Amino acid sequence: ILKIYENKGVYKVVIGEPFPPIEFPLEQKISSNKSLSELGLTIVQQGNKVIVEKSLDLKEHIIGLGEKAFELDRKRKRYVMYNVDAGAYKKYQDPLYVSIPLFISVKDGVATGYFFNSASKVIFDVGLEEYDKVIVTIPEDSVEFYVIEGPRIEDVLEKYTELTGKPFLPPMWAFGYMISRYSYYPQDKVVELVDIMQKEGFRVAGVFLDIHYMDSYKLFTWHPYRFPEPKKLIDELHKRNVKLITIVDHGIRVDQNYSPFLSGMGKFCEIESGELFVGKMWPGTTVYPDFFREDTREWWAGLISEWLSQGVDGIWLDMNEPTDFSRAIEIRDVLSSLPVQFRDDRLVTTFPDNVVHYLRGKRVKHEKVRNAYPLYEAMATFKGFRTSHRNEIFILSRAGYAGIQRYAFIWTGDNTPSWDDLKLQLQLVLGLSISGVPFVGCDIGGFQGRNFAEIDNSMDLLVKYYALALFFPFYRSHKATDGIDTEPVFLPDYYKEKVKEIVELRYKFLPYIYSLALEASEKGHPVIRPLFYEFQDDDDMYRIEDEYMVGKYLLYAPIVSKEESRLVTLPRGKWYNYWNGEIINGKSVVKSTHELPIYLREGSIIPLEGDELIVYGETSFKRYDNAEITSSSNEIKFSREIYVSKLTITSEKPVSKIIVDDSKEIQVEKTMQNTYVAKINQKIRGKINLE
Amino acid sequence: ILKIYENKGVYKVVIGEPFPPIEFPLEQKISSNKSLSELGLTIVQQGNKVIVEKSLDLKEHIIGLGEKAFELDRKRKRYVMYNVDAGAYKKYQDPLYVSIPLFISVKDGVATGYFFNSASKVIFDVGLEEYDKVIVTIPEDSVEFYVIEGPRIEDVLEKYTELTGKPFLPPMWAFGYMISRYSYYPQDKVVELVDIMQKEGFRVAGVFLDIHYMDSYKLFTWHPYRFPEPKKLIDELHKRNVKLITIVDHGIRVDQNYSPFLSGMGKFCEIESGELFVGKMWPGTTVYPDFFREDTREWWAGLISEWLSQGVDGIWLDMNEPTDFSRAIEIRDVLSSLPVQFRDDRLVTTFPDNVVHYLRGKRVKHEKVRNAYPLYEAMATFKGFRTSHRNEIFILSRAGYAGIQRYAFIWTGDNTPSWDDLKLQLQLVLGLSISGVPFVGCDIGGFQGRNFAEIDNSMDLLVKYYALALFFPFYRSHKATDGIDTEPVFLPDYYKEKVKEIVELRYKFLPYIYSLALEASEKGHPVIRPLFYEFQDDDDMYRIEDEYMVGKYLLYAPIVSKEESRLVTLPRGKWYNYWNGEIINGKSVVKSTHELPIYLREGSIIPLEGDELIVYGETSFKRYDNAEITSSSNEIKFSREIYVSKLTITSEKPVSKIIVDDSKEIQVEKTMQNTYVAKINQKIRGKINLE
Amino acid sequence: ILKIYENKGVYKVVIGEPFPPIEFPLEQKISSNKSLSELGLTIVQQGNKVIVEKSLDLKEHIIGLGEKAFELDRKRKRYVMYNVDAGAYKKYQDPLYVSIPLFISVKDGVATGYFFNSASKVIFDVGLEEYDKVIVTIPEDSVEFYVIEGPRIEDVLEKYTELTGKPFLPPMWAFGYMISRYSYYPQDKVVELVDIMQKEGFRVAGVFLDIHYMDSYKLFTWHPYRFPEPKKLIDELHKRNVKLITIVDHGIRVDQNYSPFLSGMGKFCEIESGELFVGKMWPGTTVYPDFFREDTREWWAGLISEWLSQGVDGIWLDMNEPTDFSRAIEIRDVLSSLPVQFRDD
Repeated sequence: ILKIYENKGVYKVVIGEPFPPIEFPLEQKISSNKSLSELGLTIVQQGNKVIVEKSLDLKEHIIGLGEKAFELDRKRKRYVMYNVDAGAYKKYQDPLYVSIPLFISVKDGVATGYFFNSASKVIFDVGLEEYDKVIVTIPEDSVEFYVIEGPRIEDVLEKYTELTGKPFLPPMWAFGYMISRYSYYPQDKVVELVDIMQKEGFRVAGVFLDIHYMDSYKLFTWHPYRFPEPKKLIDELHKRNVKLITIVDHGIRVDQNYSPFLSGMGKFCEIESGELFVGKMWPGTTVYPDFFREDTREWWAGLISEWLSQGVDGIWLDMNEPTDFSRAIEIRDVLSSLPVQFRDDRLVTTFPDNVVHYLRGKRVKHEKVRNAYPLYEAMATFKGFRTSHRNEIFILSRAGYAGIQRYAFIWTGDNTPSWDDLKLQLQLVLGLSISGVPFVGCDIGGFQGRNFAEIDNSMDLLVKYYALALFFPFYRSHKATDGIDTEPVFLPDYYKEKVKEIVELRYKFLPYIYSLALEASEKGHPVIRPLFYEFQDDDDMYRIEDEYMVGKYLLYAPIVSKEESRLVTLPRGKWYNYWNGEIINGKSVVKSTHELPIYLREGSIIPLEGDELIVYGETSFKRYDNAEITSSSNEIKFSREIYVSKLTITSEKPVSKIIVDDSKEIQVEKTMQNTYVAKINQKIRGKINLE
Repeated sequence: ILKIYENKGVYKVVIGEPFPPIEFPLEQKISSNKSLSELGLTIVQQGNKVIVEKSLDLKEHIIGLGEKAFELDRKRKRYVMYNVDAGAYKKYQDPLYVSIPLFISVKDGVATGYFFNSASKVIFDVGLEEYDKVIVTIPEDSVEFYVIEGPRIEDVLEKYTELTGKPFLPPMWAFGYMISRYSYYPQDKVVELVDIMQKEGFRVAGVFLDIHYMDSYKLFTWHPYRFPEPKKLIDELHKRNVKLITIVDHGIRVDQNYSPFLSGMGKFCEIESGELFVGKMWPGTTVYPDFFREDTREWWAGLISEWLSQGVDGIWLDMNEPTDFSRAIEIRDVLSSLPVQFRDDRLVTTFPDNVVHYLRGKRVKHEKVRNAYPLYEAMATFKGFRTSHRNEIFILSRAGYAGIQRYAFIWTGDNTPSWDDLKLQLQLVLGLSISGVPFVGCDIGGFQGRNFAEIDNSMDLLVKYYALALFFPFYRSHKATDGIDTEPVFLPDYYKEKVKEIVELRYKFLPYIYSLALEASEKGHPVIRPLFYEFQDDDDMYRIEDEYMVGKYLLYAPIVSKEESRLVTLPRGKWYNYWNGEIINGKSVVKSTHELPIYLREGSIIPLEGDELIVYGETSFKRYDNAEITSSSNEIKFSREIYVSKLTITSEKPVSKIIVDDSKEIQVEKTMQNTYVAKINQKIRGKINLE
Repeated sequence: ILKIYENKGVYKVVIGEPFPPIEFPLEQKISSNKSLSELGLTIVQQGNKVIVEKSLDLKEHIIGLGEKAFELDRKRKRYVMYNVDAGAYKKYQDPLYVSIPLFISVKDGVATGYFFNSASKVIFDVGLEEYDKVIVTIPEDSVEFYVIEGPRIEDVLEKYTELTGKPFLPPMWAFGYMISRYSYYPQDKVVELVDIMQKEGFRVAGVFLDIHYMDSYKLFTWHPYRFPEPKKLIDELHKRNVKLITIVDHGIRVDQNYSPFLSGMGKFCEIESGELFVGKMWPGTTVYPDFFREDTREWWAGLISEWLSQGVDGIWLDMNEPTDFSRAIEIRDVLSSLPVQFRDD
């Protein structure tokens, strides 16, 4: 059986009788006229497997697949989609924590998307098995996938987001500077550190509490000695306008007197033979919630809601691949004596094969729906915020699947501090971003501490991390237990000042970043983007990976080496050097002039902290507070009255004066080449004219 | 800290501040005038260990230690007391399922007992480390042991039994012929087999239902297909006057919808770190009841009581060493693939070292109290019978500790059919018997089926098993799943008739056996006894192991070889050949005359089936129904009026007539040498005279 | 039984009845009016172990611990003090060759020292187990440690040095440019190299001779073919004003005709059961001097003295962790043929 449904440039191809890990609504199920051959696809059904083939041309680009430790153009590699605890991952390691079975093809400048809605171990052989083919193997007898027409990459993502879910809109503080560690404690130390940070000028949005805050790693408990007074801790942080985010794993301790274990009974994962799936995790012997069940989701939402009611501001979901250590520990117990070195097979940390779940009333094998586990956990956790009537929602997840963007931010896990990691992190967050997950980031400074030689803890590298993630949506510093203290307040003045200036610059651009976040939640456009996203028709762009676009207007080329300057590749069009005012013509390579290489595209409007505003060329932009700004000839229109402090206009033609609402004239000042400034400091009814 | 108490030939030596696995009430608490020196003991306290030394003379005998696969005189061996699933045990394998830390020394004809009340891994080095010493090592810093004065071995056992508990008095049917298998099913087959057995003349007292009757090995459940109508089965069997005994393991399946798991929550064993101890047993992933706790014992008694209420007549406790297979399975998973062979270390089936229990409110390590686990399980099960107001109690246990005789019968586990096993089983049951556990037996025909070459399933060997256990308290035929069918009804007429006659002979002696059972429950005297028990002053007796005494009057020398006759060693005194009537002088060796070599001691009274009575010499005997019979010069007195059918008097001097109550007279018919019979068939108010 | 003594800013804390690896004489003792709580310490005695705790503030610095492949400020790491042959060590590898159980705390600009006089496998958990604590675990039931007041770091070191011993004053040439290799030989090549070095303007203070100079790695012997005339070599070096330093390991070859083995008999290390501890080192099967004994030390001093009398200027003690390879070799013999990779423990 083969059915093809069409609507809005999205074709739903159904092979056999699929049982999706999650059902995505289609607001118009119209049988399509186009056939597989007109779609350029070949399909084969074999021993409980479905193979989908597509040709691959020499100049064709393949992007997506989410979190991959590889170049953005995915050709010449066989990818595996299977959520796994990657440990201290290195480049070219696969698979990782997140699985987004979506890839976009750009041929002759036209983009087309392919989304396979299966959470099983899907294989994407991109021109490896057959140099001229993309072969997708789904380890199931049935499957549903979608062909998403473009022609722009942005067009594919809008439709994809429409299909799987728009990103939730988080609070502005979720994009602030977060400090974290594994872990901060006891409670008095948490407050002491926050005080020193603030006293030295660092604006801290929130602090993350890792597993040391729990009582014997038991979820929803406070360590009796380190955190005897949770209320005191909470009020002190809130008193300092600092949010508190607490980590929450997925393992429930098999403890006779542990409430969650007793109340969750009946809603835990089982194994083929009917018993509970008992494994090993932080709290020791543990069982896991079967988040695929509606009731398990309701139970979890309740615990979360109750947990949030103490004043906790956010939830950090970890180890939710889902991960289990019983197999690893079993091996370590039997061969512990032997003086031999074990191989590091990460797949050993996934759930065993005999584990089963109940999806929509049906009993299914874990291997068929594994990757959607974190999605359902996030869903239940999001539901927990609703149950608490909490409008400001903040959820961080390590693992994910298509649709995860509806409920959480995703960070790249346990990275290793090193110069090469700077480039790796950029590929990771951009891969995730181009795959439908907009709110992403990495651990600034790297997670790994000092448990192995290949770790670089130099301070100038640390500064480069802060600078690298300058525009990442999620900006958090996190470090392992045995790692050196990486909080800015512990750095020599020389380095401390640099971090301080970088963080201040981030807050200065927060308004723009947040506006892009609103755009993401409304249209599904990613916040940070690889250059080929805005210039998909230029093949060169698919090889540029140490540069990224922030929204549609800002190009950032972070310095990812020890050099003092770097070569910057500029796409077609004109670009304005943010720091010295120079305007360069696109499709060229130039040398960076500042430590933070920022360029504005001709046709930009950028809202800055303190009601500042930068305008260059003609375009239209919607600020996060709903205020729309439009620039044309020599006029800047406002959808509604708004305050404007400092206005910066970049222009090749001189600007002698501006006129507010036809009457008042404000003094213009040339601050540098092509740069004109006007100190307005007043509300504007609806427009400004340039002369 | 050394303290010695005393009360009527029982010295209680306390080293340090002991925390016994179970507390044994000592009548008084009188202090002793004796010192260790006077008691012939040396004591040392070291690294959490207590070493107790005693000298050992060349002619000194050491007996006891319970279930040991060794000669009855224990010298020249280092014994370990640690309950363990022995698997397919062979001779000289140690340790086994039961641990009774009691040994009796017989020096210069005088017996003295030594009981160390510790359920930890106690070591009894009997003249091995030091040829002239008995060294006992208790792996604890404190300990309480008792020195029990004799001078007769029977004296020691009475005091010992007084201390640890008198054996319960079971119903007479508990000593009948029991058929069992692993397993009988479905329910219709159980009834069909019982019918054939009865139709062919075999009087079956009860049938045992092994684990196949359960639903997925879940305790207290019936297999929906094999036993869909258990109530019907129980009536079908009860209608035929056949008892039903069901096996009950100690593992509770970790199942979300399994009632016992949910109701037992809070009462299961834990590990050092606080989580539940999750292991592996028949039902798969399992937890175990912490029987050391008072509340757990109540909970268990409730389930048992409820289980007994359907009409189940007896409980068979198995795998209660306690045994666990998680370690073994862990090894098999990690090294399964290797073409390498594994060593059979039985200790791998015991509970792990991190398991803890709550004894009398105190948290203790499993290794300190392990051996008492089965004792507390039996205790709770016995309590379950009381809760059901069930007066006829029947409990079979595989493992045990001192005091187990208060609650259950013990059978020797998984023996292997073979000619050598005949001698082994005799040492096992006699060792248990001389150690305070009177109601014992072995699997007639051997448990092991055909899973390995060294198994002998010949029919004449099977017949020898039936004959060997002729007088054992517990008489049950049990066989493994893949073993040939061993029920008598499946044997060729030649062999079937032999088994039939042996079973009929057992029922003929049941009255005597049961009277000895009453004596056991009242005075703690064992039913079957090694020869040295009645003749402890003759060194020769400690080397005789293929002969045993049934009570004080009957000597049985079973044929444990293929021969047609054997050499029989007779102790001091005169002995009457039960089959040919010949009388022989003790302290001699004679050849057997019948297939079942039975001899009556001068001074015997033996009640037989159908009110028959055998009298030889002068003695006093208490029948199970309380009627006391006494024989003197030429008179047989009765404590109360009782019916008497056939009376047999063995005498070297002729007996022409007997006189009932100084009135009526009955003629005597000499049936064979020294044998005179009188068909009385009438009640006797109080006496019979011989002339 | 925990007591505290005092003397010129040095608090000696005694837990139980310690048997120090070496005794450091503390002159005018006298019991202290100070308490542990005042001293800011917590002490626990358990299963043959002593745990000493101190709080650790956010701005507090911890330095010391000797030879550690880590940042100078030691916070956030659990250190092990156990001399070990580190092999081709990399950064963040622990432990290494040297064990100095001393750490200095600098809080509010004030320094205080803590010296635990135990040569056992001492653990220094510096804000790792507990973020706000420094936990020191000594695998012994008794122990003596010292709290050394500053307030300057230099003050702490002066007192510490006063306690454990002042550094000896070596000759000025010991700080000159030394050339070495594993190894330089035969003897003519040693002189040739020194000549070229001097001719090209390099002022060489001394040359080190590694194990290739010995006869089959036997201590206090000269290789019969590589070094047939050691006297001539020493004279040539001295004529050129170059010192000669020779390496000396700690392994004595179990050789029936090897003098040091025969003369050292009675002074070697043993094992619990009473036999000699026979191991493996450069010369093959070897025994080791029990330097903890006075007679062994005297015997060794004699061999050294005799060795120095030929004109050797310095001694280079190597592999003295002490190191032994019998366990490693045992593993390599049993799993030699197995096509697997051994972990480097």
